[PDB]
Amino acid sequence: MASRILLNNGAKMPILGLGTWKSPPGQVTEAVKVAIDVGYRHIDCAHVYQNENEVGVAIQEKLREQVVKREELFIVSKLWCTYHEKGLVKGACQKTLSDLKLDYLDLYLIHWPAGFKPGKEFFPLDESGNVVPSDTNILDTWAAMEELVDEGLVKAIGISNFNHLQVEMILNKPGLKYKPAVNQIECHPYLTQEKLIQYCQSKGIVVTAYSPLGSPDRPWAKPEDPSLLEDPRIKAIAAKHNKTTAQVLIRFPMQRNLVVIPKSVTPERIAENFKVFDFELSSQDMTTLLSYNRNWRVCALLSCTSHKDYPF
Ligand SMILES: NC(=O)c1ccc[n+]([C@@H]2O[C@H](COP(=O)([O-])OP(=O)(O)OC[C@H]3O[C@@H](n4cnc5c(N)ncnc54)[C@H](OP(=O)(O)O)[C@@H]3O)[C@@H](O)[C@H]2O)c1
Ligand SMILES: O=C(O)COc1cc(F)ccc1C(=S)NCc1ccc(Br)cc1F
Ligand SMILES: [Br-]
Repeated sequence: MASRILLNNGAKMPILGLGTWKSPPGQVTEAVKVAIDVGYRHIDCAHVYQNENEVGVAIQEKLREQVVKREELFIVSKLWCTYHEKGLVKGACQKTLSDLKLDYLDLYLIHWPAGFKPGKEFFPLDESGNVVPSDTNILDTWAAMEELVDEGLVKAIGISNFNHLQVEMILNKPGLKYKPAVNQIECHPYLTQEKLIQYCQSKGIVVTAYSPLGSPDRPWAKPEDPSLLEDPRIKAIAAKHNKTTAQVLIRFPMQRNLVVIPKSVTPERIAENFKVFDFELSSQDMTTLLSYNRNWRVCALLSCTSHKDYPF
């Protein structure tokens, strides 16, 4: 299967990337170095993950060592919710660029549709625990994203955690200059996203699947929660193909024409997770995995559920 998918900006995006949310700052530099050494060419980043400087050390070292050329890498980051103001977007992007040791991003996403009050805190709260919104709307933030393309800071722009109506709002924007290239959403066998994926794909927007392994290290995991990696039905499909469960869970979205961004800081798993281009799930395997949908969402947040633009 081809390693890259064509975006609606004319550029090609590697269908497998390395996730970096929760990667400790003392481990992520080696994780990214190992990833690039074993073939990864796409890294998924965000300012809110608080480790872009350390990711950037790795990227810069591999560029300096001439392991890879900058043109061969596809580096993604995301505009955090407290920077959805016209006068803050460029600086937010520039801080990410500075930390990553880059002079452009391949793709910059609106991380969540909701804007929050600017300030030091990533989740500004009122005295009763509700997030404090910004009155900025997704259309004006999109215009600010378009400026970044026109200034040369980013090659593509996109969205993340946008629901169908929010994607449609962007597409219907008066005076729209650049369509979103990507919508990055949670997607795995327990949250299969058929409806949103078909909408986005019908509009030429590429979907990236986050938390493809079910984010077992998410900080709010509970003992009793469902576990993709331990699901005996998925293990059985893996065994039949002489692959690991994680490898099946990565190949699944690839065959749906999705990009997928599994996270690891374990060198052996980084390498294992990349070994997914030499086997095929059958149609029956694919439909069987789709059948496990339970609308189980790992990435959600109670404090933000009253924001006007909360997506879920
Ligand atoms: N746009 C957004 O709002 C958003 C939200 C969530 C995630 N994301 C992006 O998507 C990435 C991936 O999602 P995620 O981090 O939530 O979770 P994930 O990739 O579904 O799962 C990561 C977990 O799986 C473990 N793991 C990785 N490979 C494994 C393997 N081969 N066998 C067993 N366990 C394995 C990792 O352990 P070790 O690291 O200990 O090896 C880690 O605990 C994030 O890192 C981030 O880049 C974006
Ligand atoms: O967001 C990530 O990439 C991964 O998750 C996070 C990663 C971080 F570094 C910090 C917080 C989150 C949380 S708690 N994210 C959920 C979340 C945030 C904002 C809104 Br609007 C809704 C929502 F559900
Ligand atoms: Br949100």
